[PDB]
Amino acid sequence: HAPVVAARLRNIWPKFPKWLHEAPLAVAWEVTRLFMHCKVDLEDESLGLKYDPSWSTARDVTDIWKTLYRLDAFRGKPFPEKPPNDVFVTAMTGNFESKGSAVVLSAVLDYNPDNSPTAPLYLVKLKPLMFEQGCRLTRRFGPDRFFEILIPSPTSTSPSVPPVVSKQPAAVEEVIQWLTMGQHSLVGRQWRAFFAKDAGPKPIIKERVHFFAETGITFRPDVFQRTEFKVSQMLDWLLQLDNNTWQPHLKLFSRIQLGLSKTYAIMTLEPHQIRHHKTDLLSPSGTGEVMNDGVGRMSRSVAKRIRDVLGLGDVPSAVQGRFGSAKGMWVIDVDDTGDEDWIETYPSQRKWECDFVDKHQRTLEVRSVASELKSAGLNLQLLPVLEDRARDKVKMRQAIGDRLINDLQRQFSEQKHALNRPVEFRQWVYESYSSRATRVSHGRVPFLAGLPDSQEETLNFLMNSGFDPKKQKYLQDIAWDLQKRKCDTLKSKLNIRVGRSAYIYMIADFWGVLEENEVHVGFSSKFRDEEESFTLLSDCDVLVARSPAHFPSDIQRVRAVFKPELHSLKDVIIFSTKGDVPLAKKLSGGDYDGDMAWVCWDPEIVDGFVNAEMPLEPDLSRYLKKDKTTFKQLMASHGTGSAAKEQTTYDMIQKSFHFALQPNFLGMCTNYKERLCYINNSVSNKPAIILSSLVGNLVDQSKQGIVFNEASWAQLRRELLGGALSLPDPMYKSDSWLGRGEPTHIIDYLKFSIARPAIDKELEAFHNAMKAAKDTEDGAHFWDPDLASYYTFFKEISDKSRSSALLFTTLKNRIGEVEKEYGRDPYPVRVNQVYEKWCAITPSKVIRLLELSFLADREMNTWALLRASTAFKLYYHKSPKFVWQMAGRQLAYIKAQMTSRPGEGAPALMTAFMYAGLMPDKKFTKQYVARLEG
Amino acid sequence: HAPVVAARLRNIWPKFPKWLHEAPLAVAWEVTRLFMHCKVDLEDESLGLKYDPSWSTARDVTDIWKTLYRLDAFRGKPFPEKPPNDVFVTAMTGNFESKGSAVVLSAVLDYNPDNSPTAPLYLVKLKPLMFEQGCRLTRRFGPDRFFEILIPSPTSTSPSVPPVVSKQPAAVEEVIQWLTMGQHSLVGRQWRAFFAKDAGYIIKERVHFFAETGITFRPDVQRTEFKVSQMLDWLLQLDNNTWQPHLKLFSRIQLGLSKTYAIMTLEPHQIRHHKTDLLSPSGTGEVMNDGVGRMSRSVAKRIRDVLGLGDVPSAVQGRFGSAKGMWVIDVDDTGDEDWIETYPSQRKWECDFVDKHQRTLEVRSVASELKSAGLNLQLLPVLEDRARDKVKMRQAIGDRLINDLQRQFSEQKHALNRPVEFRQWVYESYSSRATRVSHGRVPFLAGLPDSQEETLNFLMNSGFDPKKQKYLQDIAWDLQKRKCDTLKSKLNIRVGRSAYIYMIADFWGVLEENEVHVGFSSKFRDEEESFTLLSDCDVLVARSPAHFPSDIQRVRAVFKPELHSLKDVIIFSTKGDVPLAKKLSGGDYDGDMAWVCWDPEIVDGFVNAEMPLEPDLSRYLKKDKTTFKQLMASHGTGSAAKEQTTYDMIQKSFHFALQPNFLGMCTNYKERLCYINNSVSNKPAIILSSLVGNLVDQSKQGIVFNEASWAQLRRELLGGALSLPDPMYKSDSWLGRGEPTHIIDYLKFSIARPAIDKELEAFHNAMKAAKDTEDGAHFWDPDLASYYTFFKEISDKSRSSALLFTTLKNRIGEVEKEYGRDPYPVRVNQVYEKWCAITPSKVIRLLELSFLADREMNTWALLRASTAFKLYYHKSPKFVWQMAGRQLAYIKAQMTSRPGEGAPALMTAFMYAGLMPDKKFTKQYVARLEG
Ligand SMILES: [Mg+2]
Ligand SMILES: [Mg+2]
Repeated sequence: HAPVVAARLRNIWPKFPKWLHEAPLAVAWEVTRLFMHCKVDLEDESLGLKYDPSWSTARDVTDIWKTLYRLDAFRGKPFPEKPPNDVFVTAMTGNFESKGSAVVLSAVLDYNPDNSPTAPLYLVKLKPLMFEQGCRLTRRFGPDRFFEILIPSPTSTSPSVPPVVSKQPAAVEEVIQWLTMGQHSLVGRQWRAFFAKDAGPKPIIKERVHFFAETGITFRPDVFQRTEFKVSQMLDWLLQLDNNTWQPHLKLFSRIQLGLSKTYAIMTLEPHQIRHHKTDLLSPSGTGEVMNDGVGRMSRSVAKRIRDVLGLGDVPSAVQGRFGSAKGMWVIDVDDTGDEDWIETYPSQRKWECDFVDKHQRTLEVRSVASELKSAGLNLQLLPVLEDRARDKVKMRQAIGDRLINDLQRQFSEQKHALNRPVEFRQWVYESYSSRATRVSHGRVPFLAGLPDSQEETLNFLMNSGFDPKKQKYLQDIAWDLQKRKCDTLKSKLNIRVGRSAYIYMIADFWGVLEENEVHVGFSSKFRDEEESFTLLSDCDVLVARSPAHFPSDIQRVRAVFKPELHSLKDVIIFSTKGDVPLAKKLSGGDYDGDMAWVCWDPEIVDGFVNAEMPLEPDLSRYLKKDKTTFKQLMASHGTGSAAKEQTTYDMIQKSFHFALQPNFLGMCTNYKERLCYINNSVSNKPAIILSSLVGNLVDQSKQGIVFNEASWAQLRRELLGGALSLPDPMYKSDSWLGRGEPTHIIDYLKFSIARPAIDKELEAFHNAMKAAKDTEDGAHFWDPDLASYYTFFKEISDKSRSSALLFTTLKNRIGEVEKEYGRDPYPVRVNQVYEKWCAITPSKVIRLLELSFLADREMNTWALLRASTAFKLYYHKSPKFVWQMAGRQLAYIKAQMTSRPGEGAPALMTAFMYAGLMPDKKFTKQYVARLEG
Repeated sequence: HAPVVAARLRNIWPKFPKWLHEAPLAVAWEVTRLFMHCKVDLEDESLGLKYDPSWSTARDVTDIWKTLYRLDAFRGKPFPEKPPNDVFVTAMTGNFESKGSAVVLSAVLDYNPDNSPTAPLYLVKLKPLMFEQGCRLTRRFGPDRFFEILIPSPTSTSPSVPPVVSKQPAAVEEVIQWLTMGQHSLVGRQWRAFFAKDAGYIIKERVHFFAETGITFRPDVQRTEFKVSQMLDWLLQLDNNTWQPHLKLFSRIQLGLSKTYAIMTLEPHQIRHHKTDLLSPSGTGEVMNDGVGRMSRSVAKRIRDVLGLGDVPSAVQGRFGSAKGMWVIDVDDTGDEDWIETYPSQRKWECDFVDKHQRTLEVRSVASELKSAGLNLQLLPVLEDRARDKVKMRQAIGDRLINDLQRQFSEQKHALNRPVEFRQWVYESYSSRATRVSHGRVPFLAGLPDSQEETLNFLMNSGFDPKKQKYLQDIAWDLQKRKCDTLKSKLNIRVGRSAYIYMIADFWGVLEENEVHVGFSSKFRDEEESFTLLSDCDVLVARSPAHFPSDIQRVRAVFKPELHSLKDVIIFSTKGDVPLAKKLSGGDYDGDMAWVCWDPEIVDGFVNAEMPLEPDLSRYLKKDKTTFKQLMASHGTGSAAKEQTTYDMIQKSFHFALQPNFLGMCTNYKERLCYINNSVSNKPAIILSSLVGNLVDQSKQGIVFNEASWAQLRRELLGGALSLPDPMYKSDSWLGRGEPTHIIDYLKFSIARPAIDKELEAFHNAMKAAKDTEDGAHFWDPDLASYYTFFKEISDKSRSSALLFTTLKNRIGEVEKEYGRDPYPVRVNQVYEKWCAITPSKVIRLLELSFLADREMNTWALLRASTAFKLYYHKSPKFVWQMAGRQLAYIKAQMTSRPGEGAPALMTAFMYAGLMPDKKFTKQYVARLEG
């Protein structure tokens, strides 16, 4: 209770008018969206609202917007963005649920740029209805009963946050109280907060908050759509609270995320089909150490059901999932020769005490599956530890630079060779980037004005109509904008490719075949590395790591040993359950609940590496303070019985929100450590070991109830290190070397001595080159006489003209006006505005032939061809980007028309849909070129 | 000798003029491939000879005949097949070799339809110059010194053979004598015969000649005179191999002719000749690695390098000096030195390995990624013979087949319901990639692709729907009907978990006797399941064909981590009494592939039989073991004696190679008798299996087996005499008394046929769908009359465009009538040409767009297409689609376009040809469509 805030925090939500009370939920949502967007008051008695019965039977939101919009006070604009039909229909008529998909209600709040109280404080924008995979909780209670927002973090220091908040210490407590203390009215439902978490110049970080529709004007009581139901009951259903009062309440709150986890429901197992183990697999040496933390077995038939319901090409050996209170990985049991369904759970997987009685507690839900692997490369954060652990550091660093030079050289040579033939460049462009998901989503290649959205898609669209990247400069320009952007990425990220490396799910050996420093890695298919291929790993040393590696010991060198017993387990890496300490825990305190290891079998990288033992970590208890307060201790303030328990549940939500919304120091302490280790050039001295241990403890902050605030951070740097004082940014944060003399630090050296010269050298190759193209014949020009085809045709006519003539003059004039418009807000919207003026350039008997009005799509007429070519003749000069962006599409048609030859096959006019479904045939390319080359 | 036949063959070959002794060998070819076709001769007179040149410096062909025909001349329908430029260039300027390819001189002889005696007997046609992979012999002596012909076999037997030869018994000796006794003049060279064998593909035999001299050669002891006897002595180092049976020695000549890639020449210190093979550990003395040896890892990387393979191959089939067989990477090789070994069982003659060409590794083939083999019908009788429960075996195979049949019929019918899906199915139903590669586009006949399948996709890609447009519906139907025929004629048992795999022997002592190791180079996919290797299961292995009950064996797949690096080969134990390979129809490790099957249903019921007690067939099978040394005894000693002995061996061995092949005949008899007996394990079956097994090695075993022997065998051990009928399953229908009882009969006629016929009833019930079910699919499409209606509207206030439109309709009508009225593609073209001939101030300039080099991209072509459609969709649907399909598709794609719903794409013919349907798009897109 500040109050300052309030009154601000009014009144934050859009009102729900009486004329709109006959819903339905989806209409209410999407109509409210048109009103907020157009800036139209929903409690306006000047507009004569109303309620279109027709909206009730609507299957396209555009129908409940063209209403409307109409009215005159809606124009505007167009948009909102608009929910897809299939989504809208599901929300309207399919229960907010389409197979596995939930319809999602979401909003983003940004600080009100306004001011004074009684202005809101937050502006709310409602997202369009959308599909996202469901979760336990939306399958149990209905997707329509869940609402999520992104909201500016109230403890965000700083400086672009309103004064009103935080120069008024605690009302951080007022914001949370607003969030949690009562219900929020939105679109005729009563929403109550039950979860908060971090989100999925310098902006204010937002936190994601989840609300449950406890009631609304359509619900009904109760005990004993759609029935009233409290958040305390919902969470009791999820967590079986009666049996979990012993738990620290912050930790218990953190388990709510397991009901929100986006997962595929696979199958419900019978009780007799479930094996709950009372004990984990423990260290053989008596350390009491858990050797299979987060991992269990499943039967083979269970894994086949997962292939089945998910539609996988193959039975997966392991999956990341949930099952009642159990969370982690399940791996097929290699000893299963039966065909009966079963699964097991271990104490380390079970996050609360669950009776596993209702079918939703006994349903296997899949988050992700072990899939075919792809090369990982080397991230620059691994480098300092790799260098630290090198038997010889000068050679390590010479080698890593050579590798980066070579890989770069290698990717340039392949690009420039492929460029020499359209079939080959198309194949290279296709392989460089996946567009299939975009294509599946739109039922076509999406266009911005006259060309595809995507640069890659633009290249192939144009080459498929006969343009040549070595002949047309525009194709050339894009081809190298692309190679530039990729150089930028390499110097920023230093993602040096290492062909023999992959991220692989870690699994523990239940079967007792791997000795302590042995790992088993078999692949589901051929893993290719330039000249060499692998279906498995055997008799070689490998490096394993989890990202991020901080301690010198966070990367380990071990022996890859293929065990025939584990032959069936593919695309996972199995660690021994022998020894004192599981290998997983040595890899940055990891485990087997979904962790993936960086696995590297590259000889040059593996062979110079020397293992370090675990660090003696410091006691940080003075700075890191765990709140261990249990649900039982919170309930003692209210007493005993159902009302006591209900209020305790809400206490837990409120205290845990107050915890979740505190600043994240993980990021801050990680950056300090980056900076400190950089200046010291050491990842193994005492300060380095202290900070690595620090950030290691902050990773589990949320479920450990670790309190760590600003005063404690300062105290810890004061007492154990620095340099309150900002440490300078590493030099490698800048684009050019701003250091003194030669780079000494390995990242500076790799970015500045190696990558930057090599890039600029590789770019001096084809600017050279440009330049070498006047008329060697080759080279690459903007001009193409083929595309002035219709121009010259109608100028001849035009001559000759009378008055075609006049038509042709207006045309050139209008194009000129629109190029001027192109010369002068987000980018795609502005381009569209110009595209629309472009399309508005419109024309007995000559106009009828140019117009072909029997075609519903204007942009397929002969006029569009003429307009495109005239614009080309006039502007290929001059404004090359203007012409291609507006008319790319018809330039392509003209090109395919013009290059066609009698008796040399037929050009194909493909529908947008049918075109999106084809891919380059790599065998064709390869075989066709092979015959071209004798 | 033999009175006639001579001189009824002493010209045969041109006929090599004054006068063209000059100008490169290629030029000559090639020119003497013109008196050949078409005519002229020797021999003149008229009209002008010798020189051009270029000719004597050309780079085409092509040309040359462009000198030609002065002449005038012929004028003989200017068409010889014609050698490719790069080939001709190589033969002209590149030594007949580039770099791995040899230029090949070949001809085909057919019997002279003429007669009597002074006429040739053979007509010879010279093939155009061509590239083929070289061999040891062309690399050593030059591809230009070798000439090969196909020649009718003088011992066939019969009917369509000239009189002329047999019934003049033993002029078969006269033909061979002609072939071998002396030199043959051809294009200015003197060719001598040194090898004969059966053809690569009245049966003809392939004969090989070597240019011993010619009017460009030079004395000794381009280039130099050299005898066939010297060339063979270089190859086989005859001095040290006189101990060999001369037929077997002759057989080894094939090793010099084997088409191989030269990889690298190893130094002497890098070669390891073992004096002994790996022998049975039981003391049987059996060779356990027959035909196989190890190579170092660096050698195998050199093979990947020079062959441009994507990976190091674990094993290769090759030659190396006298050694023939497989070489496998030594898994124990941790060095990087080049080495190879040879074994007695690999070495086919005593070789010093001195010459670089005796020490060059030559690759015939390499172990490559595997694909599914399925089950060959020939294996079924033995699978059934060895079934623990034959009733259950037969039932599973039929169930397997019924299910496959119903699956593939239901999949076509389902795919039909969505154009993305039907396009995918159509694409997967037949491969068009090679046609597309060859043409640089999809070939069209008139207005539509050549191919029905390509037509379906072309039309669907512009927006037509096979459930809506009857034209597409009729084609799809036609394809299934057509597929049904093929199924009835081609019984197919489908088995995903099987492959043919190169057999290799375990040099490393890790596999127990009934264990095999199989690792794959990549994922071997079978519908629901994938394998990168085989472990902990039983597998069946066999070599095709399997004859004896024991020719298929069930063994244990055990993955040995020591052998993990060996991929796409199967490794057999070198323990036990007898090598597994030998049990697989007398096989070995020199290139044999095993049928490997790990399908549980097929493996499970199988019970191993032991090796059969084979009968003594000495009386019928007669081995001539006469050695080269015994042949040489009739001439004496020294170089002259040796030379004539070599020619002796060619003559004698030609006489042996040209005798009828009974392997085929005895194999057919066995199939027919075992079918009648419904037994592959009774006494006549064992006798016939043992017979054909002995006939496989006939050539290098010098086994003589003629008609008298075959008839005596049949008489004594069998058998009619008497022609066995064909098995019922060689006829298309069952005819056939009652129910099929033979397993193949049962599967074909009792299982497959009733399923196929139940499916020809499904389609025919849907033919009568039909009337006006509103679906129905129709020929009518108002989209396709687009331009028609547009121009009738303009022609209404005509005045003028009316007249233009009236001529158009008229001329289309004339061409429709022409379509109503040789071969097929030629006639269609004629009509297409008249159709394209239908051609048109400002309106005609807009319709014509003459700046377009391709007429058929005109707005007029669109107008012509739709007015033809409007006027004829009803009456002559095939006419309009055949002529105008192309533009009907353009119209459809234009019409069907909607603003803000994406852009149609005008693809070039070439760029369209290089795209395939994306299976993942199909699959993901429909998944989204279905909620
Ligand atoms: Mg974990
Ligand atoms: Mg063999």
